[PDB]
Amino acid sequence: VSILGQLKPSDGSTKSFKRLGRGPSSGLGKTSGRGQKGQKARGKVKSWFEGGQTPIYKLFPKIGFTNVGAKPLKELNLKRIQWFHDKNRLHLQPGEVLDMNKMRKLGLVTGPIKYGVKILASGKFHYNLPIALEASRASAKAIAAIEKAGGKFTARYYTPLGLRAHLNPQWFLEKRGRVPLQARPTKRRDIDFYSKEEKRGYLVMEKDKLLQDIKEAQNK
Amino acid sequence: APIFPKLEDVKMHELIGNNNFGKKTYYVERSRTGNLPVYSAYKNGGNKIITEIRKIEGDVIQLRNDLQEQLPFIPKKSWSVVMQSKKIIIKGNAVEAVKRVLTKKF
Amino acid sequence: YKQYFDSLPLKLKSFFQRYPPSIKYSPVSTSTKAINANPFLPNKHPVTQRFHDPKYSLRRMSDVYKLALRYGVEEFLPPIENTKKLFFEEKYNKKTLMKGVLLP
Amino acid sequence: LNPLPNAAIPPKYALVTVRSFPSLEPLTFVPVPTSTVAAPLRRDILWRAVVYENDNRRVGASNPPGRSENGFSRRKLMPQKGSGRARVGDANSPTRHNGGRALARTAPNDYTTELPSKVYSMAFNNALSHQYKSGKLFVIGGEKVDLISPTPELDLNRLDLVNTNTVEGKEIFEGEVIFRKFLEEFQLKGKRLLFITDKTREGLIKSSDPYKQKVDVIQKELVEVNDILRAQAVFIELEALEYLAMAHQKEI
Amino acid sequence: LMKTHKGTAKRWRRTGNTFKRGIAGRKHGNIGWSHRSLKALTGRKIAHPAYSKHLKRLLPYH
Amino acid sequence: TKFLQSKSGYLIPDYELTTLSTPLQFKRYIKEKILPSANDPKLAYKEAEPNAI
RNA sequence: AAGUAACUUAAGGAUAAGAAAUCAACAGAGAUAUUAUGAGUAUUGGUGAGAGAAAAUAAUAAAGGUCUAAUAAGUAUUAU
RNA sequence: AAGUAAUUAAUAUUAGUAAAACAAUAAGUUAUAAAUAAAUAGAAUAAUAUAUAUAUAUAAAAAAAUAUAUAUUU
RNA sequence: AUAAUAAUAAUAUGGUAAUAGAACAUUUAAUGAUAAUAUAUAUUAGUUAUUAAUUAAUAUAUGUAUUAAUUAAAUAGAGAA
Ligand SMILES: [Mg+2]
Ligand SMILES: [Mg+2]
Ligand SMILES: [Mg+2]
Ligand SMILES: [Mg+2]
Ligand SMILES: [Mg+2]
Ligand SMILES: [Mg+2]
Ligand SMILES: [Mg+2]
Ligand SMILES: [Mg+2]
Ligand SMILES: [Mg+2]
Ligand SMILES: [Mg+2]
Ligand SMILES: [Mg+2]
Ligand SMILES: [Mg+2]
Ligand SMILES: [Mg+2]
Ligand SMILES: [Mg+2]
Ligand SMILES: [Mg+2]
Ligand SMILES: [Mg+2]
Ligand SMILES: [Mg+2]
Repeated sequence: VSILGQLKPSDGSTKSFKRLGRGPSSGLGKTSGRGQKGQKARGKVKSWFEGGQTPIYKLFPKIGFTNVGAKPLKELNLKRIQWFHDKNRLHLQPGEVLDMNKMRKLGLVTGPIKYGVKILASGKFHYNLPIALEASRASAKAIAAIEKAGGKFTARYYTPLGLRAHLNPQWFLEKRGRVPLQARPTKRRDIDFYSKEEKRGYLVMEKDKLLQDIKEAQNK
Repeated sequence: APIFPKLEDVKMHELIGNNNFGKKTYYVERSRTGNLPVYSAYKNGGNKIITEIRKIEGDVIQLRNDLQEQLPFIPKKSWSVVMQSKKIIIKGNAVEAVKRVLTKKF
Repeated sequence: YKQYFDSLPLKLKSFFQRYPPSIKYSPVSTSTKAINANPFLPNKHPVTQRFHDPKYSLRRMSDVYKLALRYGVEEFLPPIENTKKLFFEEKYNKKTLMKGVLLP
Repeated sequence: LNPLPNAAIPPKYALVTVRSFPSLEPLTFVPVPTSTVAAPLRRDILWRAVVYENDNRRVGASNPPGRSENGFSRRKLMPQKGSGRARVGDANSPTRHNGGRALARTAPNDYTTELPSKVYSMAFNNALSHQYKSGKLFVIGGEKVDLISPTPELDLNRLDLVNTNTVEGKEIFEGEVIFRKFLEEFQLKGKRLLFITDKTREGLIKSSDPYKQKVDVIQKELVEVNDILRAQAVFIELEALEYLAMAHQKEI
Repeated sequence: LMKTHKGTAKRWRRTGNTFKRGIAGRKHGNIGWSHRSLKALTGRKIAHPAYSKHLKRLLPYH
Repeated sequence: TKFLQSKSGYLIPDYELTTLSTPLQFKRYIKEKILPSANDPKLAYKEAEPNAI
């Protein structure tokens, strides 16, 4: 005979749903688990209705603000990169840098990279890779570990569109026959960050034109 | 590259019912990314830790016995082999030890 | 060559049909009655002396220009000098940074 | 000294015989991988696939009228007190015999459940493996592959009957007769059959139509787990089987 | 679909598998009291387990 | 195996063919499965009632 | 609750909308409609009850652009 | 003649896959790091906390709190 | 190192509100032998620790169980309005 008339679920998968209002010996008899006679017995009071006392969403003062200007980077630890390298998944030709796009391709970072990647230092001891990295930013300790390894980090600015283009340049080419140009940092805070040598920002490390233009304006 | 290879290149030992894989022998296949299928699992609301071992081909009982022999420090009781899906559950977070034991062959 | 031309996107092809490249259209605003009147610029009507809105509204013009850039057919389109829009690499290069960027 | 003594490498290829259609004649072996055609028969996975498919299939046309749907007036039939009878509102109440249903469903009732794609693929493989084990998986081909024994003169390598549409002498036609002869030969007249084609074999389905109640001709893309398992003997094209294997292979 | 209680979201913020909140009784009438004693009320506070379930129900996407 | 099938009149399943590595094994299989059913038609395997005795 | 029920009026096989005085952010897109994600996010509330976008990416979709206007004044804008 | 359905959220059990999962058109959701109102900050300088990370504070420690580290990442 | 059944020793087995676990009847969908010597329904008397089903007799229908079993589900069980 066909298997189709002899298939069961795996043991522990299914259950019988508790069926109310269906006789006394059932257990869930006349009252059907409701108790006896109150508002909850025949009607609806809200779960978090605290009775009339000042509730736990009212006693306490409202705290903080939502920074809409915030753009949370996805964190990538050096440890994970090292592990990838050990596994022989970190496929890089000599000279080619491990950029955010490259990380995504490899599966170092996974899921949607909306705003960027920060490189943190959770396995800085056993990190020994002389490859060059490039991300939104890195932790100071992580940077130091990279330097020790014989590597080279560069914090690179990416607007959300610019980041997207970096991650998936072929899509833009398919759609429009042209990948979009990478934007300059318009914001003051961003400019300041990438102008820091301590952060290994690209504007100082590559000696950018924007920074020079700003200096000229300041002079004049 | 080809899903079904040609009749010439396939050896006799590669076929089913050859080399006696069913009788008292086993295999433990690695994951897609290429790691040992041994996992911590935090059941009953983080209260019950257990170590699960997946992707076992062939005789699971024999494999379990071999692992017990390798790791005498874990008790005999705490080795629940669920037969429907063929995976062997251990009580503690004994993942790393299991991996160490398996690596040399699988 | 003809087949390659035909293979061009629709909007661009339509533009070429109705404003062909044999006519050297003006860089500056002109009379609306003129033959060389640029469809991207606002041309003045000679009787009423009112600036007519561009024959190709600004979005459409921009799309046409981007299509031309894609297929390398820019110079056959009439000039977009006195329309304030720049595009892509030329825009990037020629622009001055904002006062806020240079002088916070 | 020896850590895992009984460790070993599993077998990876099962031979399926490639046949000519009208008469199921062995032309070649073809080694299909063990994962497709000889997986361990996990019933639970198979069950999951079947139930999900059944749920997807659901029409869900149950449409009993609730007290709103039901078409009485909203008027109070008897005044609250001073009637000498029980309290009543409008005539639509579930309590009364002509009134609408309590907790009434309303079509279209969506019964669609979800399954992970990998689980579904595994189930598909598993069903196929079970069929192979039973001896109910007839792979027909020989066009692409290199043969051992040559194809017969009156058979053909694809899954189809010749000159089915031709019908000159009598109302009876040849493809139907051939099919009947085939059924008679392999002792599967009343048995359920499942012809998994690659491309649309119009002549085959015409031949089948007499035995439409038991014979189900399906494409490579539209074939189901249910269809495979219900079948008493599946007749799959080699190319179609390859395609299915490719579809439901575990990715690496 | 379900939605967050906005007042509760304003009052409470996530901290791993709990919620943190501000202290009550430090907005006026602070003069006269001891400053050291008052310093107890300046910081934050983790949710009491009694109302944890309520908080979860209020904030389904936290 | 094809020759054996042709002479026999019966079909040896694909899985069986894959499994059995010798002519002797094939013969043994035949003796086990097909032969008794051929001898006695009431003893034969029925599809609708697979767990028959 | 809700611009809902209702009443009233007027049209067509559909109507409505529609080729940016639109979005966006120094990079760019490049019409309107419907759905999915974005997102119960920003936003807002006797800051209670509760209400809640857009950009962007996907589908569905059709050839989707095209002049018919001598380029628009009691109009934009302002106060209320 | 009475605990039903839809859209959601949180738990549990099993099953699939697993440092990834779902989805494969891209995009997204969850996980992979803990914090903080928020900010350009973020886990052993030579090992278990006596080290480190964050918030308060600070020259830097200490101090409260939570988190991170003892062939193989969870 | 399991499951079923059976022994021995021990402890436990009243229960409203409530919580948890396990079954059965009914109806539909998927798979599905069989047959008037059969099946279904009813009555009566037996049987099985028994809301259930089964045996026999009797009656009426039907050339026949969407039947046993496993799953999926429910307008799934009424002395209480
Ligand atoms: Mg009770
Ligand atoms: Mg009371
Ligand atoms: Mg009562
Ligand atoms: Mg009560
Ligand atoms: Mg279901
Ligand atoms: Mg005190
Ligand atoms: Mg309103
Ligand atoms: Mg219209
Ligand atoms: Mg509204
Ligand atoms: Mg105008
Ligand atoms: Mg105007
Ligand atoms: Mg006004
Ligand atoms: Mg400070
Ligand atoms: Mg009791
Ligand atoms: Mg009922
Ligand atoms: Mg009754
Ligand atoms: Mg009763």
